[PDB]
Parts: sequence; C-alpha cells; structure tokens
Amino acid sequence: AVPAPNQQPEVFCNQIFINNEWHDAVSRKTFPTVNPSTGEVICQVAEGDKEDVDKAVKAARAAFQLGSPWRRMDASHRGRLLNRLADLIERDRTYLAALETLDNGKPYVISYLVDLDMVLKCLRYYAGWADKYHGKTIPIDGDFFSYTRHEPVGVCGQIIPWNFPLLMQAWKLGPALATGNVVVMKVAEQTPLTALYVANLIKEAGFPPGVVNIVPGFGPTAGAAIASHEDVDKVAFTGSTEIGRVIQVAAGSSNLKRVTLELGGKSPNIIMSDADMDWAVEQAHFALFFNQGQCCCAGSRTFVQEDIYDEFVERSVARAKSRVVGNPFDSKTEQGPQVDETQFKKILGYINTGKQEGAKLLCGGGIAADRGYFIQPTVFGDVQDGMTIAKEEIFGPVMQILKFKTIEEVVGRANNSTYGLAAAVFTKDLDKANYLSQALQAGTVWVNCYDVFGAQSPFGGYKMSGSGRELGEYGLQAYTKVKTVTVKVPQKNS
Amino acid sequence: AVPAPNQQPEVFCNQIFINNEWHDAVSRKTFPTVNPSTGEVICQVAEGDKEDVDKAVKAARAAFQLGSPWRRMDASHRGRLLNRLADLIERDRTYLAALETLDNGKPYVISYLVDLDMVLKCLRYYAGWADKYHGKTIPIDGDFFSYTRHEPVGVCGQIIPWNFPLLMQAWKLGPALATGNVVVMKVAEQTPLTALYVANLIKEAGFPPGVVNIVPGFGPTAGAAIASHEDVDKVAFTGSTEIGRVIQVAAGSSNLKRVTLELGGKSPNIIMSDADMDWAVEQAHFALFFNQGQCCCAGSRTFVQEDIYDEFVERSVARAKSRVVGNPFDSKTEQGPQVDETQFKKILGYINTGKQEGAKLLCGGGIAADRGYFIQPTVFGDVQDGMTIAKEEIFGPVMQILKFKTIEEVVGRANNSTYGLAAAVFTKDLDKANYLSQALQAGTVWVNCYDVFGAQSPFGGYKMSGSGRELGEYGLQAYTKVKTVTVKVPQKNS
Amino acid sequence: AVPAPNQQPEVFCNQIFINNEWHDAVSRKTFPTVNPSTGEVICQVAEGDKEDVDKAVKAARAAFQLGSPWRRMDASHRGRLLNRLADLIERDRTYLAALETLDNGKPYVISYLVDLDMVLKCLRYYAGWADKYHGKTIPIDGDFFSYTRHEPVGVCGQIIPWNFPLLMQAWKLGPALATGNVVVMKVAEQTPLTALYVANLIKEAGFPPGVVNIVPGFGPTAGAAIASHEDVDKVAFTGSTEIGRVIQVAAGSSNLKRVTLELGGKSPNIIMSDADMDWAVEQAHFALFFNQGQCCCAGSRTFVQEDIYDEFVERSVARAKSRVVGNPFDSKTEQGPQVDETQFKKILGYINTGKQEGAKLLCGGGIAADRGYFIQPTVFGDVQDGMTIAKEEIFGPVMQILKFKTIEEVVGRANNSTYGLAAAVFTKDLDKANYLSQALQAGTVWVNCYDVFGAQSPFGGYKMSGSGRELGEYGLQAYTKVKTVTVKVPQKNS
Amino acid sequence: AVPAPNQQPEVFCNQIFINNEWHDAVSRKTFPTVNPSTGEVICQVAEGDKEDVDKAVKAARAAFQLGSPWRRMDASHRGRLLNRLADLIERDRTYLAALETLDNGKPYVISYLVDLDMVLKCLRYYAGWADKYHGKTIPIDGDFFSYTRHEPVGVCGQIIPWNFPLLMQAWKLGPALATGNVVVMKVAEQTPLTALYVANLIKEAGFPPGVVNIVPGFGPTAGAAIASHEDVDKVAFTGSTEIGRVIQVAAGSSNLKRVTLELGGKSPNIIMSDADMDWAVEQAHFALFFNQGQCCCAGSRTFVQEDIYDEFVERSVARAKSRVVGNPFDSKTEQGPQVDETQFKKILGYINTGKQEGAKLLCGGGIAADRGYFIQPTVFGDVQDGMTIAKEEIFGPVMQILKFKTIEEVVGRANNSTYGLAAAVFTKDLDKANYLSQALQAGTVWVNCYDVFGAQSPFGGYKMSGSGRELGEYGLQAYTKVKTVTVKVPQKNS
Ligand SMILES: NC(=O)c1ccc[n+]([C@@H]2O[C@H](COP(=O)([O-])OP(=O)(O)OC[C@H]3O[C@@H](n4cnc5c(N)ncnc54)[C@H](O)[C@@H]3O)[C@@H](O)[C@H]2O)c1
Ligand SMILES: Nc1ncnc2c1ncn2[C@@H]1O[C@H](COP(=O)(O)OP(=O)(O)O)[C@@H](O)[C@H]1O
Ligand code: NA
Repeated sequence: AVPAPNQQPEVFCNQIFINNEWHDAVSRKTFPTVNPSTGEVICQVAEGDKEDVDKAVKAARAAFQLGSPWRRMDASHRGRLLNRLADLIERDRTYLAALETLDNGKPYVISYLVDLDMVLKCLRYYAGWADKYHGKTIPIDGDFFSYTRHEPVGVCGQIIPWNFPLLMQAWKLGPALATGNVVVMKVAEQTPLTALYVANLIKEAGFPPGVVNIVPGFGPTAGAAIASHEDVDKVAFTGSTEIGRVIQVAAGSSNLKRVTLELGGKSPNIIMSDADMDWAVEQAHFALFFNQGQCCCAGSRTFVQEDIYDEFVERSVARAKSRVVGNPFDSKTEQGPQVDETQFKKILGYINTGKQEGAKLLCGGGIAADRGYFIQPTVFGDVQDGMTIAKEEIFGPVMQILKFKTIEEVVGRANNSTYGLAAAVFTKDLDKANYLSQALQAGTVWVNCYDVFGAQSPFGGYKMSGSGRELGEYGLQAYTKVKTVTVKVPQKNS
Repeated sequence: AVPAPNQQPEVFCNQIFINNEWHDAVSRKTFPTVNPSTGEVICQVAEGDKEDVDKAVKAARAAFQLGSPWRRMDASHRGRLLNRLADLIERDRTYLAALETLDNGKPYVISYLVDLDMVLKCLRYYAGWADKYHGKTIPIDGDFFSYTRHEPVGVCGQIIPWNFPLLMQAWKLGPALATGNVVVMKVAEQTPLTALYVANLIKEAGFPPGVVNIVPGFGPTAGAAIASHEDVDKVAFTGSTEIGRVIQVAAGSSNLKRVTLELGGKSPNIIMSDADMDWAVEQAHFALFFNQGQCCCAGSRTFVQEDIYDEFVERSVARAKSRVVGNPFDSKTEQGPQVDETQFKKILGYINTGKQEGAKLLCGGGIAADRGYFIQPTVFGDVQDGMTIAKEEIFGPVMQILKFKTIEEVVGRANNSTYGLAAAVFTKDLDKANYLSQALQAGTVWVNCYDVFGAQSPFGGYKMSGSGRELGEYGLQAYTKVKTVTVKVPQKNS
Repeated sequence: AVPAPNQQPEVFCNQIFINNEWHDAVSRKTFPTVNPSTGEVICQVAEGDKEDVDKAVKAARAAFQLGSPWRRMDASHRGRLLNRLADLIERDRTYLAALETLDNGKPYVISYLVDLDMVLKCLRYYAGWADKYHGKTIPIDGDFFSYTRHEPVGVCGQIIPWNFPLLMQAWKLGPALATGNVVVMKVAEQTPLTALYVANLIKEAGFPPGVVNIVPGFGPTAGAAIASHEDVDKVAFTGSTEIGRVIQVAAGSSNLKRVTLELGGKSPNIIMSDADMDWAVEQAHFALFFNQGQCCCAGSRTFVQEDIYDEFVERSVARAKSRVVGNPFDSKTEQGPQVDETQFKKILGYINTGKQEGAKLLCGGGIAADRGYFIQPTVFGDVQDGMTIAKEEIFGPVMQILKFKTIEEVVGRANNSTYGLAAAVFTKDLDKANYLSQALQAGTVWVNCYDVFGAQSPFGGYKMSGSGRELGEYGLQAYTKVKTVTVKVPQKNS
Repeated sequence: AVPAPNQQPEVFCNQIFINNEWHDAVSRKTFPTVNPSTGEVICQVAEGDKEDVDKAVKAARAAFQLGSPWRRMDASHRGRLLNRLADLIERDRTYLAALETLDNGKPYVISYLVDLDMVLKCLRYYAGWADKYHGKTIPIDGDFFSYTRHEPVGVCGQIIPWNFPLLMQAWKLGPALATGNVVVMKVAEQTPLTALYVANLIKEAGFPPGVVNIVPGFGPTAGAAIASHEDVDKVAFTGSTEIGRVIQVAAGSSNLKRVTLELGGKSPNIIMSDADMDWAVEQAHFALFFNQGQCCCAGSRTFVQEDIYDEFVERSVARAKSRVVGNPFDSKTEQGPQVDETQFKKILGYINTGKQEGAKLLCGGGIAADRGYFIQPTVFGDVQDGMTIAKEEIFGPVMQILKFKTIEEVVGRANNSTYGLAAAVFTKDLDKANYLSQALQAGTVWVNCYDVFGAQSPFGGYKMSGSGRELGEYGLQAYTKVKTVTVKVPQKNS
C-alpha cells in the first residue's frame, strides 16, 4: 500500500533557515550532498558556519523574548501548530519519503511506511503534551502558598545525525516546541535535504519567525558554534561518543548550558534456549540489519545459548544471504547503500579487522556493487568479548554472534561494555525474562521484540551511551525549567 | 522470632471514643464480645447508637473547622503524628497481637508477624504521603493563572469488618489522616477491642480531640446512622455486598455524600498445566485457607487445567488434612476458629449445600471441636460453575476445585461472576501470564503468588465488588476534594 | 468575524442513534421540540423509552467486548478519531451554531464564537490525553513486580441538560472516549437536535458502531432507564439537585454503578472595595446574565462591600437596562429567550417571590416580548441571606446584589449555602485574594474574572453541588478503573 | 526554648569514613580546622586525596553491586533507615548545633532552631519518598506491554560547601539515599566536623557499609578526584561558579557522568512602593544578613521604589546598626564571624571596592573585633548596576540598596545578571506580584517573604546559577535512571 515514488525528487530548499526566510551562508560557500546509491552529487547546500549560527541564535532569542507571539501563545495553540505541521508532512508524505531515500539511501518503502509514519506519530503525540505538562502546588510548612511553573529552557541547540534525518528532527522538535522553547538546529551534512524542506512546512504551518532555525553545515564549524555559544541555553546532541565528549566540554567551557547526549552502543540481543526459533532468528536479523545497520541501538552483539547456537547461526546466515541489496527505490530492496564513502570504508575496515582477529566469516564480507556504497550482509560467528568487532560500534550490516552457557554468565557479558543504550531478550519463560530485564544495564530492554519505539516510551542510555531521555513524558523534562513561587499568606489551612 | 503472648490480655478500652475521651453510650447499653476460641464472653462494650454517632460527628466537624489545630497543622506534622502512632503501636505490638487473637480468633503468630507488621507498614507508608500529594498549576488558555488545591473531603464515616480488625482500621485511618480529614469510625461488633485500644494510642500520639472518633456498636444502628447522617461528607464501607447496597442508598437519600465500597468476592485462582506444582499447591492452599478463609479476596475458585488436575487435587487434599486446627495461641496452630456463631453455621450450611448439589467432598466437612467455632479444612472436587458453592462467598475454610481445558475457556469462566475483587494465575509462560492478567476482570491479578498486598499498591474491585481503591497513591484520591483557583493576570507568558 | 447564519437551519437527524444507525422509537412515538424564540415547533423527534435504552446499552456492551475494534484500537488512534470528529464539527461550525441557537435560544454569535469554539477545544484537548494517562510501576515490598493498568470503566450512561447542548455533549464524550469507554447518552428533551447531528459526524469520523449511542427522550423514562440499568457501569449526570438524588438512589438500588453529579449552585461573586470598578461591574454582569442566566455556576449572589455598594449598584442597573434582548439571530442581541415555557414561568415565579420578600426591584421584572420566552434583565437590591431569591437557583436573568462590611463576614455568608460549585473575588490586594480563594468552599474560585473554563482545568462542586470533576486530567479519573497486577519475580533489585 | 550549649564541644570524628570505618589518609597527612570566632585551631582532620577517594568509590561501588544488602533492601526500609538517622540526629541535636557553631561560626540559637530543624525535616521528608517514586506503564502502539523502572544512578559524588555544613549534607543524602544510590561525599575543609559526626550516626542507624563514604580534604585534591573519577556515575556540586565550571569540564573529560550545579547568585529583592514598610525592611535585612551573608541566594541587590527609598534606607541603616555582632554562643548574638580568613579579606576588599566606585557608605565598612573574623554590618546606598558590588557575589554582611522607578524597569535590571538563583518581591498588589513572579528569571521567586525553603519545594537556578534542582519531588529526578522495558504480548486490549 505504498504510492509510486519520484525516483528523482526535486529539491526546493538548500539554504539556511532563519526567521522563516532562506539565506545563503555569510561566506557564500556551499557544500555538495551525495546520493549514496549512485555516488553522484544531488545538489549544493549552503555551508553554515559560526556567523550563521550567531544570526540564528539571535533570531531564536528574539522569538523567545517575554511578550513575543511565541511566548504569549496559548499552550494549546502550540499543540495546534504541531498538529498542523504533522498534517502538512502527511500531505507531502510521498515526496518527503522519496527525498529521504535519495539523500540517505534507505529503502523508499521503509522511508514511507516507517520513517514518515513515526514522524507523524511523534509530532502528533507531542502536540497533545503541549497543554498537559503541569507544575505543582506544594504543601510546604508554614503560612505560605508554594507552587512550581514549568517554563521553557530557552534557546535549544539541536545537533542531529544522518541515520534517520526526518525522525531525529521530529524527536527533537516535538518536545522542544510542545514546551515552548525555540530551536537552532544543525542537521547532518550527509542528509540536510528533508529537514530543510520541513523547515518550509514549519513556515507554512504558521510557526512565528525564529521559533525554529535550521543551519546546515559541518560539525566542527556549525555544530561546535552552537555547543560553545554563550546565548544557547541547552544543547541536545545525538551521534558518536567521540563528539559527545567535545559537546560536553564546550558546554562547561562556555555558559554551563544544559547537555543531553544520545550516543551509540553495542547493544546485546540475548537469545535463550527456549526462545521461539523462527521469531528470534527473524528479529535478530532485523535487530542488526535494520537501516543498513546504521542504528544507534542495533543488536550488534547477538548472544545465543549453546544448545541452539548451531541451528540459530545456520538460519541467520541463510537469512543474511537472502537479504536483497540494491536500488533503494526498488520495492524488493531490503538493504540500500551506507550513508557515505567515509562510513563505507570504516565498515570495510571493521570487516577486515574481524577476519584478522579470528572471527569466523560465515557470509558476505565485501562490496556488493561497483556503484554506490553498497555492502554485503556480513555475519561473523564464534565472536569473543575481547575482539574489536565485539567492542566497537561498526554501524553497518555486520552481525556478530557470540555463544554462552548460563543466564548468570550472559548478564555479566552483556553488561561488560562502556555502552548501555539498549538490550533484548528472547525467551518464553516468565522468570528468565524478568530476571534479565532487571539485570541488564540498558536504557531500553526489549522482550521478544526489538526496535519497538513508541512516541510514548522514553529512549536513552546508561553509562557512556549518554544522559537524559527522549520520547514520552520524560522527553519534556529536558526542555523545562522549574521555577518555584512561594507566597506568604494570611493563615494556611489544609 | 515471636515473643510469648499473654493468652488472657487485659482489656482497658471498651467505651465510645469521642474528642479523645471515653464515654458510655447515651442509652447506657452494652453488648458482649465473644472469644471465638472458647465461646466465652471477653467483656462488655458500650453499644453506640444514632445519638452517639451524632455526638461523634459533631466532634469531628468541630475539629475540622477552619482555623482549628488539625486544619492549621503543617501537612508534614500530620506525617509526624502518623509515625508517632506507628511507634506506639510497635511498642504495644505483643499486647495488641494477643488481643487481636483473643477477639478475632486468628493465630497469634500470624497476628504478630502479619497483621501488626502490615499495620505498621501501612501507617508509616501513609505518614510519608502527608506532604507529597500535590495539586497542579494548569496551562489554561488566556491571561490567567490556574491551579488546583487538594483539600480534605471533611468528616469521613468509616465502617469496617471483623476479618482484620487492626489492619482494616489502619487502611482507613492512614489515607484519611494523611490527607487531613476527620473520622467517625464504626468497628465490627465481633471485634471492637483492638481498634478501641488503638484509639487510646491515637490520643497518646497527640492527634487533636475529634480528629478520630470510634463508635462501637451494631450495624443497623450505629453504622446506618453514619451512612445517613446529614453532616458526614463521605462514607467508606467494607463488608458484604448486601449491606454495601444499603449504604449507597442511604447516601443518595441523605446528602449525596461520597461512597466507596469494598465488597467481597469469589476470586478465581487459575493454575495452568506448566505451573510449578509444589508452589501452586502451597499458594492455592494459602490463597483460600488464610485467616480461616475469612478473607475478602480468598481464592474460593481454584481452576486447574485437566492435565494436572488429579495430581493437584491429591496434593491439595493432603495439605488440607495436614492443616493444624486448634488453640490460636499455640505456635503449631495454622487455623483458629471462625469469628462467631453466625458465621459458624453459615459455613456449615454452605458445606451441606455443597454435598447436596453434587460436589465431591474430598475431606473435612464438619465441626473440628466441641468448644469454639472450629471447622475442619474442607475441600470440594469437581465443582461446576452453576453450583451454589461456586457462586456465593462462603468466607470459610472451604476450598472449591474446578477443572478446565483451554486458556480461552477459563478466562470466560473466571470472568463470569458478579464479583471482581482479585484473581491469580500460576504459570511459567510469559505470554500466558500477560494474556491472563489482561483478560481477567479483577482489581488485582497475582501471577505466581497470592495475597501479596503492599501498602504501596492499590486494592479494590470491579463490578459488584465495589468502587474506589485503597492503598497506594490511589487511596488518597478518595479522601481529597479538588479546588481550582483561576486568577486573571496582566499578561500570560510560557 | 462571524459568518452569516441560516436563520432556519434544516434538521437532518431526529431519531434514536444506535450502532451508527438511525432508528425510530420502539413505541413509534415522537415529541416536538420548540424554538424558544417563537414558541413554534421546529420538528418532531423520536421519543426513546426503556426499550430503546435497552437496545442502546446492548450495542454499547457489544462494542466494548474484549477483542472488539474499539477495545483493540491503539490509544493513539482514539485520539485520531476525536481529532477527526473535531475537524468535522469545525467544518459544519456555522450550521451547528445556527441549529444550537434555533433549539436553545442563545445568541448565534455566542453559539459560534463561544460554544462551538469550546467544543472544538474540548475534543482536541482530550484527543491528546488518549495515549498519555499512564498507570504505575510500584516499588512494593518483597520479590514482586507490581504495576497498575488504567482500564475503561465500561458502558457509561451520560444524561445531559439543555443550557449548553453541544458543550455538555463534548465535555462528556471527550474524557469518556479518550479513555476507551462506550457511551449511552440521553440528551435534554428541550435541545436534542445538535447532539443528534453530532452523532452523525461521529459516524462519519469512523468511530466503531456502538461506541456512542444517543437516545433522545424524556427524563423519567429514558434517563431513569439508564440510571437503573443493570448493565450500565457508570452514570454521569448534570442537572438539578432534585434529579441528582434520584440518579444516586437508582444507582444504589441497581448494580452499584459509579455516579458523578454535576448539580447547580448559588455561586457567590464577591466584590471588595479596592476592586477595579469598571471591570467588576462588567464581569458581575456577565457572571450572572451569561446564557440567559441559564448557567450552573452563575454568580447569582453578588456580594458588594459597603463603601462601593451605591456606585456598583448604580452601574449594574444601567448595564442591565442597556442589555439588548431580542432575536438571537440578530448580531445586536445580547440576550435570547429562556429555553422553554416551564423555565419561563419558574423565573417569573421567583421574580414575584423576590418582590414579596422585601428585596428592592431596581429594574426589569417582567416579560420582555409577547412572542417567545423573553424575560427582562432583572436586578434586585439589598437582598438578604434569608430571602428565597438568595437561596434557590433561579437559572434566569435575575441579579441579586447583597451588601457586606468585612472580609471575615462575607466568607461565612458566601459559604453558608448547600451549594459549592463556584465563587469569585474581585480585588487588587494579594492577601485578600489568597485569603478568600482559600476560605471559599467552592470547586472553582475565580479571582478578578468569571466563567473562565479551560478544557485543561477541572470543574466540579463541593457539598450538594455534586461529586467528581470534569475537564483536565481529573476528568479522566472518573472514566477509569485501576487494575493492579502483582507478579512474583526471582529476586528484586532497586 | 533553646538548651544551654557546650561552648567547647568534644570532637569524636576527624578521619576518613569508608565502609562504616574510620581511616587516616593514605598519606597520613592532616589539616587543621579553625574556629572562626577565635581564630584558634579546633583540631586536626585527616587530609584525603586521590588515593582516599579511590578507596571510597570502590567501597561505594561494592555496596551498589547487584544482590548487595543496599540493592535488595525494600524501598520502604530505606525510608526507615533515613527516619532512624533523623532520630539519632535529633537525639544529639544540642551537641551537633554547638559543633556547627564552633566550626562554622553561625549563632548557636540559629544552628539549633534553624539548621538542625531543617536537617530533621529534610531527612524525614525524603524518608517518605523512598517508596513513592513510581515508574510508569505506557500505552504504546501495537501488541506490547511497555513500562519504566526508576533505578538508582549509582555512585554519586557529592561535593558540598561550608555555609550550611549539616543542611547541605542532608540536602544531598536525603534524595540520594531515598532513591537507593551510594555516596562519596567531600565536605568543605572549613567545616568538616559536623558531617563527619553524622557519618558516625549513619553507621549507628544501620546503613550498610559503603552506602555513605565521607572524605574530608581540599578541593583541588579530593574534590577533583571525585569529579574526574571513572567509576563515579554522578557528581553534585554546590559552591562557586568558578569551581562549578571545573567540575563540568572534569566530567566531560572523564566518563560523561551526570552533573548538577548549585552555584551562587546576586539575587534581587524588589520592594514596591505599596509594600508593608515594617515587614519589607525586616525581611530585606534578613534577606541579606542571614548567616553572616554567607548564603547562596542572599538578597544582595535590594531594589527599592523611589517613593519609599529614603524611608526604607533610613530604617535599614538603623536595623543594620542595631544588629548585634559577637560570640556566636551568646543568646543575644545575631551575627557571628565569617567562615575563615580568606573570606574575611575578600569581603573587606569588596567593601573597599564599593567606596572606590562611588557607592555611598551608610554604615559599618570595617572590622568588628580584634579577634575572630568579624565584620560590621555594612550598607551601601545609591548603588548602580555597573558597580562591582552590584555584580559580584560578596557572600558577606554587605547590603546594596538600588533605586528604581517603574516595574517594567526593575524587571529588566533584576534580570540583567549572569545569576538567577532566587529573587523576591514585596507588594500588596495582586497584579504586580503575579507580573513580577512570572517576569523574574530566577529558580525561586518569593512574594512578601524571603529564604522560605520547604523540604517539599524545589530549589535551583537559572543561567549560570547552575542546572538541576534540589528538594521536593524534583530532587529525585537527578538521582534516578529511567529504564524502559517493552514486552511483546499476545493481544493488547484497553
Ligand atoms: N552559593 C553557594 O551555595 C555557595 C556556598 C558556599 C560558597 N560559595 C561560593 O564560594 C566562594 C568562596 O568559597 P570557596 O572558594 O571555598 O567555595 P567553592 O565553590 O570553591 O567550594 C565548594 C566545594 O568545592 C570543593 N572544590 C574546590 N575546588 C575544587 C576543584 N578544583 N575541583 C573539585 N572540587 C573542588 C571545595 O573543597 C568545597 O568542598 C564564596 O564567596 C561563594 O562565591 C557558594
Ligand atoms: N445495615 C447496616 N448499615 C450500616 N452498617 C452496617 C449495617 N449492617 C452491618 N453494618 C456494618 O458493616 C460492617 C461489616 O458487617 P457486614 O458486612 O454487614 O457483615 P455482618 O453483618 O455479616 O457481620 C460492620 O461495621 C457492620 O456492623
Ligand atoms: Na552576601
């Protein structure tokens, strides 16, 4: 039930978005954005830098001034605008899905049925929160009346990755806007197109000038300018652990702005012996291969109980070999190309590193096409905890299958990691599922499923996977300041 | 680890408690309270009636007047008082436990380790809620500041049963006092002693006069006087569905006061084929026989899958035969006498009715001693849905074991009842437990356990088992009035 | 900014709505509905009775069966449906507003700008709550995992009055539907039209058959049939205190169903001497006269401090005399006719009762036109607390102005009432506002404003003004059952 | 009602506290702690460093291990322990108050009546939260059961200042312990005594070894070691903005641990023309001079409306001159000495800087005694926003009085600051109070009062005054990790 795509969608937006107007970079420079499926340049995009970020923050701050349309606006109206934006996105669903595929490389079918669906649900869910995040009236001691107001944080800098251009944008705009904040967004240089188009819809939706500003550009330039800005009240980052540290330090060095980090992981997918074989195999495959493996919480560590190891591995390899790689606009395509050349090589490097360390290559392991950044679905057997491919996030179609004996054993092994973004357990036993879900040190533990995100459920990590949460009511906390007002009263009564 | 009990505790309180003072009934009348273990009169107790309830309500209302000590007192101080009450009760724990056994009949060991333990945990749990039940500040449209205050409901009438005199008292006083209400409590004529002694501890703890008033007496007299009183703002009742209807009608006929009912049930205990046999049998036994079967949520309908039916029944019968019946003060005693003669006969009648309808009597079925109201642990096999013993709450040590085939089948049969207080499921399968816990129409669904009450978890029923909840944060809603204050402000900003 | 109305809107729906189908009464009877502005019959409408209510409940019950489309539907989707209904109402906004005026009598402008605007905001508000009313995971003692599910209460009987036909409908449908209940609604015989038209839109919106059933008819027949029905789980009533008692008794006499009552009031509007005179006079006028005085929380007791009494009264009288009474479809019209002849006489009766008691008639006091049920804006001065016009709810354009000296005095006088729905205070002083908003025993206290309802702020009364609340998060509590599931786990850890 | 103090309290604890044991620093070094009233050394205290912090973190990590006594302990029991700690502190109340005064210098009367009272209230408040911080069950789309668990963050490093030794300790221990975290606390070198004694009480209360570890020592050594430790999950700091930046950078450079900062401020105290003169003067005086001005939210910028400026200044100067300075153990002493020599000089420097810049010295301005660090209550009039004493936090008994004309003016001037911890308004006007409380950019806005802290009300700052909040339910968020468990179920139903 998917409409025919325009395999060559036209690009209308490729500049810097500030105050609902399109501007060229102050430097006039532009950078190209590549179609990962062909390696060809799609178009030129304004290259924002420090001076462009400065103009954006200034517009954002002005839109956030006391008495401004955005600040005076009824909370319920913010919800109306979010719902309107959702409607416009649904109107241009087919176009956006195609553009997403063109710039990112993910299958159009998935782009339409998954990405945009979730974008719509995210925006619609948050529209509903706009006028429901209450403060409190507190029964403090003495003759006083005390209450709290949940005010917006202010100017929020949002730096998003390229794996889910639209979804990441929505996960950030949703809570930020619902709570009345203003945004300065820096989209990934590899996939700036869709987000820039949405900025056009944000204008058509009626959001006041300066409430949302998007600055396309490079990380060390535009991104760092945001993180170090003296007038940015908060910076939300989603990407590598490496850059996540840079952000945190730039924040402490500047104005002590709030910082939430959504880093990657080496998510353990534990398959117990009593698990439904058919389901576990299909889900473990999805768990890793989803979105060309370019998933922050990809199940890149598939722990399988010894009794079912051989059979599991056999089925997984068969499924991996049957995974159709090709043109993302083709309906049969299950896996498209990787985002860019840099990731293309980085992943080939990890594949090589895997063979070198003793991991048993069961299938794939090389380039899947001469044109574009396509990689064959790769699976490694008999992986060990000490191996590089079992410690570092590959972010590609490379599966690692480890073997284990006891449930107490797998707990320690799955937990022995610097990451803790997600985890999964497949079993039919009640006690085992409860034991594991509690023992596993991950922000999200799936039972007999994987990658089940609800706009309603919080998503974040433990340890070096980041701090703070996104989605659900918890996503609102990070975009809110608590002000307490305590008033002296004549005589307090219960 | 249980101290030696005074098998003949002295009684210090046996009058009406109003304004922290002991009074005789206006009529001067007194009624006897019996020791169910010997059938002997323990002592005389003031027989409160309408004129006494009138005095109590008057006292309560005065203590609730704006500006009074109780109304002005800091919420955190109410918590202090509840904690103080808990301390006093722990001080006299050994005494109270013995007095409880003397008047109620339950084993002293259970009285000490279970009842009083839960009373202490309940009072201490609620003590902590006293200053944490917040109102809200609401983001209403327009230039207004809107907020809510959670105010006490007022004079609360509390009519409690005899199965757990102390615990029932605590379950009512806890949320009511934490929220700042005043109480006029009517304790069961069969077990007024412990509650009256606690009233003395309430005065010792420092609660202002009139905050808690206890009127011992009969139901149709004192109880009905409370339910129909024009100045009682709320009545919480716990007992038979029969009287529960009288209470609700009395409330609609008077001042439209709030009403919460905690009626009995015919709670289904579903044992799946893959359940841990040893655990299931022990828990199913506990599920019904606990407190001489005098438990509102007793598992009086033990549904067992056909594959394990015969084995289950065998073990259950063995366990029932081994259940020690005798002097409640004896450490070996597992089951004491029933509360009184009326219940004694009522149970014997149901046992008789069971034989006559075709239910297979597997053990017991008659009187267990010539002195006291002791009944043999009875078990009925091959029970059918249409039988009386499978529809009406016996409230005695009489177990009903039914057989079933499919999971879809047992859902419908377990749900086919006018009651819906509790239910339980024993299984090792994840999907089965979740399917059942969701499909079962009961206020509380236990999985692989039974009678697991936390002072922190809500407890109430569906359908004709009552309305409203007790325990947990939900218990507070029933004792709170929501007042909304909407103020016009110069200019609203987020 | 109001579109031209069709002063003679066509009626498309005038039958009983069950299972998304239009049916005639089983009896085949019909009753006429009158246009209060002309006294002429608009059309004939199906006259539902017990038999029709029975059919409605059965349909509702079927739509609520486990596994049904409405029960399985994603919570987010129920919100989608409510938003769709809101869009349909907005589409037909001009028509509905005209039809509301035709049947009820309130000015078209008000119907368009106020009633319909509020209905859209109400449904859109609740659409957002659909997937955000979370249950809890409770940290109970022992090795257990305890949580709560907020389930729909079931089949909800909703009986609504005629003062605000559409808004009352929305206030009931919103929370009920967002929480997944099914409804059997009984609309007022004086104003059944708009609600029946909305049932058509409910069908067009996609709501499953039986989710919403409307049975137009009389109270003693259809209404009583719902209140006494054995299969209705909850009954929500809004109307006279007289009938509210009937409903509560009918509920306790039947199945112990849940009951929430939204009864009237004799709301105090207190004007302190330091209030802004211009604003207080305009607001007090609106507080009472709004909607032909046919408002449950009308400020029918305007208490004015002695120092500004003469001046206030003078301005109030002038404003009352200048209030334009006439054809509700005329833009200049501020006051339309009263709903029907019965109310017309009832008010004439109170006006006379006022004169007889000694209250000073300052203006109006008689019929305002020979056609329709128009009454002159009436104002009584120097009213006393003992007078009947100061104790009973007139529900008409009859203002009562009382004089007072101190703030301690007015508190006692404003509180001395069987009603406690709302109250207001006009003052510039912080301490006075806080003192009174705390002291006043009313479910809603407005400071320097009146009739400020937010779809997000709770609305209900104290004492004999009812139990339970509507609007805001609190409105969801009444349409929800709390199920507690407590699971045994291997070993609990924090 | 204050017991007679031991002006020379014994010191029982002066070492490093790890695993409920007292240890000397690994280096064996010790630093002296001075009595600011006499300048004499009280005693020697173990000088902890990196190696000591290492040992503390290890013990804390061990106590936090899955299956440990602290991890398995009932949430309600954590509350019992906190309540037992409070009891022990109350038992030793007079001793602790004396010790607090000896080491810090604040008046014994204040230490006893204010500090210790608040410590008890804080611990008792949080004891109540131990088992009431619920997770949620979320209505996610699809056939899934999704819920959240609120888990402890882990090993929390807590670095506290010297202005409120005991209170700051309780403010940190309360929420951290209530939520089941383990602590490694670094107390200020100027005031380590009281906290160390409390550690002894923590052992006596029954807290498992390793749950609380206190390491006295210097900042750049022990403090930095905690902030940069690889195994510390969270660091909460309270002190200078200067060090607060060091902490945040140390965290981003290490393990991306969570960071909450409680920095100082230059809190504006606005006195409107209509304020109660007597009350405003007394509160403004309290606002600034309290605790020798060593208060993070000291009202160091007293803005006064021009119409009442002269009278206000006059009264304030009179009140400052009558403030009794002297031996803190004397009942008549209102002001004790400053914490240490460094602060003593820093303050004198600001005083001098004040005179140099043109501020009008109205009283004091010099040393108040030859012995001890006493400074005279100083007041500066006609202060200007540009002046150093109007921008930098003095932290001493030095008041700045500024003049203003309009309410719109004062908001901008009050907001024009790097800080935003607190603020206050004195007015009798409702609209003014609401306008200001909303407009002021501060974490806490007081109306007609100052320094009103409730264990129940959140406390934190805006901008460079820090991030995160303390006290109230909000204090728990910082010490909790949210884990989401999403389980696949057979068929989801509402
Ligand atoms: N606002 C407050 O709550 C508050 C309280 C006390 C002091 N202060 C500020 O502190 C100023 C001067 O006193 P101070 O310098 O001793 O306070 P500070 O902020 O430096 O001291 C607070 C805590 O930080 C620790 N610390 C110091 N340097 C550290 C470092 N490099 N890394 C990690 N931890 C370190 C200290 O040992 C102490 O335990 C005061 O004038 C005021 O500005 C503020
Ligand atoms: N008619 C009544 N009106 C009010 N309360 C009653 C009435 N009858 C009994 N009660 C009270 O209800 C509580 C529980 O008793 P009930 O449910 O009637 O069990 P029983 O009467 O079989 O002992 C006791 O306080 C009892 O006195
Ligand atoms: Na200061």
